[PDB]
Amino acid sequence: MVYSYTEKKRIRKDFGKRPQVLDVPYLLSIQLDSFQKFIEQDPEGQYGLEAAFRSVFPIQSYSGNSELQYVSYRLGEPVFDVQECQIRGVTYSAPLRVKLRLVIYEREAPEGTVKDIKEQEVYMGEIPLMTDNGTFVINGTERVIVSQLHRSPGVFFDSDKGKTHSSGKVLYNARIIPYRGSWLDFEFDPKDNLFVRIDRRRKLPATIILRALNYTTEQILDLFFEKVIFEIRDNKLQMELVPERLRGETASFDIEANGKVYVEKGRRITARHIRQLEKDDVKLIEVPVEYIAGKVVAKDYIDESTGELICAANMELSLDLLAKLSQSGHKRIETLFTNDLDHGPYISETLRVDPTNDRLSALVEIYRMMRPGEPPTREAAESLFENLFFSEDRYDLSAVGRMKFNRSLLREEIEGSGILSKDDIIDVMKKLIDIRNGKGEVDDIDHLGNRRIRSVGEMAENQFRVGLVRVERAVKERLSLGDLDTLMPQDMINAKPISAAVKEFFGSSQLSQFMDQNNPLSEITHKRRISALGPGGLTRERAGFEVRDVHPTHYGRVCPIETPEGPNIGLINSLSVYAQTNEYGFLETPYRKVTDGVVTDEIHYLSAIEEGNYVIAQANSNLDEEGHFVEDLVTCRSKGESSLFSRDQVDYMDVSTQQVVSVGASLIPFLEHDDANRALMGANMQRQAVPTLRADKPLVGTGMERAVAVDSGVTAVAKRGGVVQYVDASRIVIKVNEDEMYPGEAGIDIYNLTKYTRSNQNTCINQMPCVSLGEPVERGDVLADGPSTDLGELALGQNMRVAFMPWNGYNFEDSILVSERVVQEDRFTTIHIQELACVSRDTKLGPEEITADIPNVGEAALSKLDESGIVYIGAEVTGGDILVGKVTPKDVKDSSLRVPNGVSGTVIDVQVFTRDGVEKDKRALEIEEMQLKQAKKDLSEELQILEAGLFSRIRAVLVAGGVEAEKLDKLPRDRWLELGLTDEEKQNQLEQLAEQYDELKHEFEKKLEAKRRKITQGDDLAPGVLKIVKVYLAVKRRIQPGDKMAGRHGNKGVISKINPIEDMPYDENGTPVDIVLNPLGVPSRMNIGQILETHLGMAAKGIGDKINAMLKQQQEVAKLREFIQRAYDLGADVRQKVDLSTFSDEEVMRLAENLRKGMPIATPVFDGAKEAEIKELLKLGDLPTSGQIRLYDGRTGEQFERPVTVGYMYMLKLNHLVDDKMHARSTGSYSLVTQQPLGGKAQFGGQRFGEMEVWALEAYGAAYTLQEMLTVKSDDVNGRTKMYKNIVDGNHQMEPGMPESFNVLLKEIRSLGINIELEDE
Amino acid sequence: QLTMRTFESSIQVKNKGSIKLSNVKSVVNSSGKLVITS
Amino acid sequence: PPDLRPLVPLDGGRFATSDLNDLYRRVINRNNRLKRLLDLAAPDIIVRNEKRMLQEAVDALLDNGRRGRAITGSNKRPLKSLADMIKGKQGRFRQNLLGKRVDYSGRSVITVGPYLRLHQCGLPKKMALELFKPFIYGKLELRGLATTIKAAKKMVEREEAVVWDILDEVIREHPVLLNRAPTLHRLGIQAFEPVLIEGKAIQLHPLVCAAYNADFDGDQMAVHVPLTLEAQLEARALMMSTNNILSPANGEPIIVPSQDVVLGLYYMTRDCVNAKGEGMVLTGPKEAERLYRSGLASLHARVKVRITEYEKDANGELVAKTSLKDTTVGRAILWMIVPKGLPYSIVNQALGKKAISKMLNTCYRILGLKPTVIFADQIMYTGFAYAARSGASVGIDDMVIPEKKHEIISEAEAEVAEIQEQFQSGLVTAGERYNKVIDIWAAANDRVSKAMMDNLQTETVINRDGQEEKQVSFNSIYMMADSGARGSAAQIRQLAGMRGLMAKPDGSIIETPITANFREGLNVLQYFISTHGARKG
Amino acid sequence: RERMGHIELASPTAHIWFLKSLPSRIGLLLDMPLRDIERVLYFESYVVI
DNA sequence: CACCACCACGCGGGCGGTAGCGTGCTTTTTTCGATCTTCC
DNA sequence: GGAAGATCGAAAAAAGCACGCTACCGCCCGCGTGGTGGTG
RNA sequence: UGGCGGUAGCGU
Ligand SMILES: [Mg+2]
Repeated sequence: MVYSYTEKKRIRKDFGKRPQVLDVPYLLSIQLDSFQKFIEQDPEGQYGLEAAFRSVFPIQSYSGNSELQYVSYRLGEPVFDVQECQIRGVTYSAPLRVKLRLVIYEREAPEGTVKDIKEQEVYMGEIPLMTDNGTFVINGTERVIVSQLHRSPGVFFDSDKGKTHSSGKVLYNARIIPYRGSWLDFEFDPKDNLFVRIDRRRKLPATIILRALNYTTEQILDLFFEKVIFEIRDNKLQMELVPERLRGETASFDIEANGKVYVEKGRRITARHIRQLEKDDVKLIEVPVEYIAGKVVAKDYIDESTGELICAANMELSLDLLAKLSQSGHKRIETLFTNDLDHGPYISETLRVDPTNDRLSALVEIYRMMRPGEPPTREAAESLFENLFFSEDRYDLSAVGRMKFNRSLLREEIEGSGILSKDDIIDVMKKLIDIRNGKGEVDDIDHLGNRRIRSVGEMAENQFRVGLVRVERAVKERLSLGDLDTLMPQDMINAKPISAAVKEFFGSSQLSQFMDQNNPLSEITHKRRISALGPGGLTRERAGFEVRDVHPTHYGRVCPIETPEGPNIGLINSLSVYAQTNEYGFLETPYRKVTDGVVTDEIHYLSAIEEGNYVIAQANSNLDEEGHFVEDLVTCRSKGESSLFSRDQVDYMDVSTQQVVSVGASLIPFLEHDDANRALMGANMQRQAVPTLRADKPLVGTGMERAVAVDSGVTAVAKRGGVVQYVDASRIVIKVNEDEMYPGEAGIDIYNLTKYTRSNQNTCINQMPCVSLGEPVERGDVLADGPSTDLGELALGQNMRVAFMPWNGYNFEDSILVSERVVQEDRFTTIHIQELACVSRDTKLGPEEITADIPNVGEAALSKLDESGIVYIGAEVTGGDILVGKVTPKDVKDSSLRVPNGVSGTVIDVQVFTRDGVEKDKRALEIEEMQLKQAKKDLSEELQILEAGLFSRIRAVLVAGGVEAEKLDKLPRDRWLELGLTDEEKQNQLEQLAEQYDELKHEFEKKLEAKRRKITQGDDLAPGVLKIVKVYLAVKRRIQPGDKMAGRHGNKGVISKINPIEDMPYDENGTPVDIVLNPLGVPSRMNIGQILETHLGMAAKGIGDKINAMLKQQQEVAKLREFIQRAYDLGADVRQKVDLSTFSDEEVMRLAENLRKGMPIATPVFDGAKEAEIKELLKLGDLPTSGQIRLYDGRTGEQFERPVTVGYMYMLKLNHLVDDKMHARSTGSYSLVTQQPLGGKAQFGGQRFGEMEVWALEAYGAAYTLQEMLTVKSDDVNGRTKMYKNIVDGNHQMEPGMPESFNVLLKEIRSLGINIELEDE
Repeated sequence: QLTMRTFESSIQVKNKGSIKLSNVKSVVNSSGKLVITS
Repeated sequence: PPDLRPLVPLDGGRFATSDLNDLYRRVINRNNRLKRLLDLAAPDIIVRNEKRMLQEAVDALLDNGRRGRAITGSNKRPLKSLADMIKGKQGRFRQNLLGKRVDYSGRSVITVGPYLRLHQCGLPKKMALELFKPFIYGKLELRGLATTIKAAKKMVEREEAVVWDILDEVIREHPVLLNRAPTLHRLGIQAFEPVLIEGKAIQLHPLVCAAYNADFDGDQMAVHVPLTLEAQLEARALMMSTNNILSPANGEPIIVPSQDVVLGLYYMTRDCVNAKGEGMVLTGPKEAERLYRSGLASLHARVKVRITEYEKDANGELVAKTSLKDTTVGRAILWMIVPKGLPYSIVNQALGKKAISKMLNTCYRILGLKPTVIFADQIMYTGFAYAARSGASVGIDDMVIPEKKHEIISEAEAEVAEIQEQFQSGLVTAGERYNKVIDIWAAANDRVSKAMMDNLQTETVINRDGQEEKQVSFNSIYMMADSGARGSAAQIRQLAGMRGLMAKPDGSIIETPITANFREGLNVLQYFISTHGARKG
Repeated sequence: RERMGHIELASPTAHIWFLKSLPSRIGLLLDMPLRDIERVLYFESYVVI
């Protein structure tokens, strides 16, 4: 396979052994696909805006005279680009235009005749658009709408395992959760009676709903019970003998038939007698009369002679009642078949408990439960019952909801209605009864097949539907005002509800979270995040224990380790590498179909529900390259459990070893050698690393760095292939190839790299080119490196020479000893950018302005400020310095923006936003003119290319016609067009070319004018503010003691000392190590992947060192080729094959100079290098195989008694800096109510002496100290002043006084009707 | 340091010493073995 | 009063919410409407409705949402009533009376100070300067370098040279209270003597970390400055770290070596059989130290040295006894920090964690408190120094895996196959066969752990002068496990032997255990199974 | 911070704390069930004096 | 210069609607209608 | 020999749910009427 | 010159 241009620069050695069959898909596909489904036009109304419009429209007025219908919708082009939206602070959105038809019928003839049809296009708000990176730009800020893991709509049966009734009995219940509507629950009480609840309200007997459904008692008994006919023969009241009714009963009556005594009295029934009656096919059996008394009649029995009912339905029979029925002449009597364990009489008991006896009574009772206090009316009760579940406007069982409902009820139909029905409720209650009887099982609530995933598109569609129904109600009200003949559809609707709902969803939702821009890994993890804490879901406090557990169905869909450590553990998960979503919202994972033993290559995506049936093999299974498993007993999983299976019983094959883990977990080398907890911590802290000023590739990696870097939009990727026409530190111009040419286009791609722009975490975002002039490029090749990216590979940390040994207790528990060379080389130095805004508003007295001079200040203060009152760009500033000079009239008072205390840096960017109508200052004119110059430069380069082509064509025409090339080459270019040739078709084509040139110039100047007008169009602001000035300050943070640093295996720590270079341990060659780590951490925190990585790193560095030596001696290319080929060929059954014989003898030198700093190693997350491969690589580098060398003390110089582990490890600088945590206060501002010191670091505030600290002081003899904490330092203002004065004069004495908080509490209590006072006596 | 998640027909003598009985009333059976009626 | 319900300005032309003001306004509106209705001689229905609405408004002001639906403000949430500002965690009692924010306090991350004494803690210079500002002002005015206190601040914030001297003078004997965020017990806050350091991190003595339950991986501590004579006296006499030696919960000592001191003392107090300088006779511990520093004798050499030990008699003084003892060079060197009253039997052993704790307990019981503090500091210093000198390291070859473990695993597979075949025959039910499988897997894991431990503990077979000899191994993992510095039998067994049975979240035990070590490569199934227990914990 | 105010109510209103905080002080004092108490207070039934 | 557009504004309160909204915790106290009991 | 006393099971209501710290955003009436200023 | 709510993270 031929490597890409960016890959040939630095090929990473891969130690993977199992060939891959499915490439890693696009990481951000889950968001983009959902948004496309939301916004793309759909001929069928199933998803998105089209589906919402079809659900709402058409709109019918109150009277059948006029109507409004929807035809089509079109999303307009956004007014501002994504970068323009980010800079200006506006929301990236597109206008929504909808085609509406207003139809006015005939007043005289309402049968369907129409009078007027009016078509119009109306705007109904702006829909925010998702960028190419799956993010939203809301109010100029990047936001991510995470997916929500909620409960799928449908019917779910569960129970409590003895949680209630104190007896251990299970109370089964069933819930019908719709997508939009009311919740219906059927529960079993301790007394074995079925009850029904609506919206978790007061329960009612479960037969009330049946009665309200126009069902009589006889119909209910027929539906929910088996019927036995007690036909009255000449005597003995024989029945029909069904042997299945005699299973496991007490045979208190003599069972005889056909002269044979099958069973005698007092004999229990076992399988033998059941076999006997089954083989005898007995149908008529003599029955004692008393056996009738224990049964329950089924249907009402009336007397024909007297016209009166002998017996009603569903009550216990009696001797007198049966005698009266027999003497009445009813030779046929019906009864229920009820068993104590098989067919319980729950329905009959519920009916007996049920007080209602008619449909009207049941409806009235339902209305009374639903709306207490209101007068129950027949019409009101009927309307409420109809609208509860049988109306599309109130109840909506979604397509996935209907599918789950039918699957739970074992139905072959999937395309059902969105509303409930009598059959659905009857089947649900029958299933619950069967489950109670014993036939059936409860559903797993935490099962991933019972949980749905909602993405941004679904929630946006739901919010748009809410806004649409609000607008529909408004337009329904408006449409019935008459005089429709003179009104367009434009004024019928109002865009306020839709726009308000959209803004609330996209800006004020629990799932529209601030984008985490620490590094590309942070953004990737945030975008592929599933949170169960959204609206209509779980809560952080009442989550419980079971839901947070790792279900077996999480295999291949949810990362078992990537989860937050804290209150929301298990509630927030990360999508797996290969996991994707069904059309119904259920997660599915890929597998390889295994047919007749051999493993095929076709990929089937299996869901959680359907994966239980098949037996799925394992990725870590050895294959003989023929598709057959080398071992007969393969470890597989059948139904949520692991077991050994035969090689012919396997059904599916794992597609990869990274399928289980997510991207953050798969980025950790040697993960299988680390504890699960340590892997979790490493994955969590891998995305907290700030980017350094120099990206350093990981010496040991997993091969997923390229995918993470490319998929994240932090790097510039060539859209079309070609050659680098013009490379620069800020822009790249690529001349595209003729194959990818577009008609009527010059064919140049311009990439404007973002340089030093602050992120959401106040970090630095910078792009650096990695191409040169004339270098060919292809589609998908990287052109610039984003933050924490090196040559298209993710680079979160730096390679560090570490040594595992105790060093005088400076790495006691988890601390890190750092050499001074680390600070000298600025390896971990980072750049942080902070934005400060100065706001010039409109006041009642007058408008404040930004001006150069400031009252009552010296001249040196305004030295940094220009004549416009804004600090100079590039001017170094410190705490308290004036940034933007602003004054407010009272003559004026100081309101100028100042640098916060303890904040320094350099001003690198100033942005001025001016409201329309307000004059623009000199700085704003300068900024707009730089932007105009940049746009003009781009359009001008385009013009030069196009006009060069046109003039080449003109010269060719001239040389073909007049062959005056010698004269043409000595003339100004315009004269070529001005000159006229002889009168033929040549003159006509010359005139046509001149006209084309003129029209092209006109089009380009029109484009320039449009760009200039867009640049200075003028952005609006909040009501009351007329100007905004934002200043960006960039500062450099260097590594220092107290800063948090960690590896990829959860080995976090804090820098304890910056040791001098001469004091650090050194080897025989005299090279000191960079990091000293405590070995004591390894045995407890079981993360061996550290040491292995370290060893591997050493080997990698050794190889690089050798290459560097081969480069320092100016050796011939043949030796370098041979050595690099030998290094790449090292391994045992490695899938990667590198052939250096096809490198043209020049790319070899570039590869060698790239590898001279260390050959990168790719270690797959579960198919990595073994110890033998690492030892062989170390032997190739002429390093000890044990990985331990002999070190010497820097101070004393004596050799250490034992060899120590010295290698190279990837270190990460987490975003926990000591200068952001250190804080101290002696006396500052206080709260204006409680008179207590403020809280936080941004505002000068003191630490909180909480209740627990007070308890600790009380446990001591600390009495004066406690009084000092409570009164003289926090509340007592007079005490505070007296203590300050006494310390100033040198007296350490206190006056406790009276805390103000107690006075405030006393006043608050006295504000009620309660008197409280401090009595003196 | 605690936990929250919710997860004989004969008497064996291991040491050497006398045996004492407390709040016991018993009776000698047919075989002479003592059976306690407490 | 209005000041308790202020209408703060928003610096944009508008004001705050002030739900109390809104409720008062509603009550006033209802009262005024009712008064106007009464003055108009209203019919019964209208006055009844107005009175009911006024009563509801009064109830909402007194206790919003107590009876009916709570009044919703501009934020789509219930307004804060009078009762809401008294009760609850956010109420006045638990937020401004039982606990409150205090001046003269700061917060910063912690860092190990190995050079610090037991009563000392390292404080950043900037933090100390900010905290002790009034004291610096007072000292500057007393010594007369400034005329006004404004000049005092003007010398302070500019950081003149004399300001550091003043700050050093004012913190010479001024204790500071260090407290961790979870103050679970009494020892969560302790008094220390400040030592000015360069940086932004507070330096903490290692020996007090166990009292604080603090580790150096991002933890933060808060420092408070007592500013009265009484408070300084109780900080020095009650809250000082030297005073707290025994846990009030059970009386057990709280200051024990944990990680590196134990390892250093264990390495120093160990013996080989053929170390350099073995068998010589030394005049005392000083000669042993000189020989070790000169490289002539190894730290583990078994020699005979003359030592003098002091014993306490009935009258209370110390009587000396000089004798020749067979010991090691390291033990003789360590004897120089032991106080006089203690005997020599404490150091003439391997000196593990329990041995060090027992030696400290004996020193406390016999000598007192101050000698115990000095001994603890010297023990920590020596342990750190000799742990650094030892150069102990963890490597991939340290976790040796025995092949007998593989043979035992294969035999366990054979036994489980036999059990499965018996189950297929129908002679054993599912429950009993599962129990037998669990039992045999537990037995196999125990055998693997036993074989691995036997290999690890006595792997070192070294040659004496004439022939071979099997002694205690010097494997770094084994030394760490045996000395008690870090790790236990279970963790080392997981590292080198099989991980054993694992339990699925419902509580049951899976039939197939994790037969792969952490050194070896766990497959996807084993990692997925272990994630269940990890997530549960 | 210390000066308080007062409002003269046109009609008396029951204190919610002494009425709704179980056990009801007014109901216990009057020996009357709470339902009658807050159905009389909120103008739904008459009570004889 | 009576008609439209801008800002006070006033009382109003749950809002928007030709109605509901609510839906994954545990423990303690009240209470209230229904049921069995027992003696005046 | 049927209504107070005692029980009692279910329904409702109230109370609670660790500490310390860091960073960000979103919001802090209303609405829709009428008095009054501008105006074709 | 403050409060409320939501989100994410750190140390336990
Ligand atoms: Mg910690």
